[PDB]
Amino acid sequence: LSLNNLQNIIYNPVIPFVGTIPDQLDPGTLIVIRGHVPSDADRFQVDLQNGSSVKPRADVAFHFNPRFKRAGCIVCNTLINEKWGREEITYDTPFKREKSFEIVIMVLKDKFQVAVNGKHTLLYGHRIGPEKIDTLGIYGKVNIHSIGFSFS
Repeated sequence: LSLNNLQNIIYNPVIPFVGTIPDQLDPGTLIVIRGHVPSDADRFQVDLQNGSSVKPRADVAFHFNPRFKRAGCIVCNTLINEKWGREEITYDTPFKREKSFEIVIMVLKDKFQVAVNGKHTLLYGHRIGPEKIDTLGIYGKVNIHSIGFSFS
């Protein structure tokens, strides 16, 4: 699966980052996030959100949260009407402190498919319609090299 036609590319964004996604996340669209975690980082998160409201809090369709303590994990969840759901934890994680990642989030009709550095990482079934997603948030101790979208 190819990373062709990446557009609206932002390099070295300031973190915390909150940015409007330039087009609708229809099936087969990609979000590509490249970066690395510093040596003192314990976690970071990527949030695909319905808007950028703070109070009331924006719904988070997809919360993708690598954690680095010990052998590490990835926590995924959704926030609806200011309440987190039950998390889905993935223990087979490719993330390491000081190791770079290319996170590819592919939106399908029924789920997100996430790959890191060209290798499948996890699936996450939609709990909110992906058509409602228009905002990308990135928070925590993380150095983001680039953010890009594939709509074409």
